[PDB]
Amino acid sequence: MENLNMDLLYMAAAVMMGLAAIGAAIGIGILGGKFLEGAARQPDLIPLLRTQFFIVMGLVDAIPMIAVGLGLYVMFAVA
Repeated sequence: MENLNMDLLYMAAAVMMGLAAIGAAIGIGILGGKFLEGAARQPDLIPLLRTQFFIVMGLVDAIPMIAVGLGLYVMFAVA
């Protein structure tokens, strides 16, 4: 318990922030990387809206999952 605790909690913010902050990061890279390939054809007025919606949709997905992992992690630092 007292030992597997730090394991679960720590792994919680590592798996949460790792998979989140990076889940979104990589996504923005995948989805964003291919998004432009299609938006390139159309003006940078309409697709720029959706293009941003995604790039941000990801850049925002970390801040929460990360702040949360940071909190749970802070606990690991001090129960």
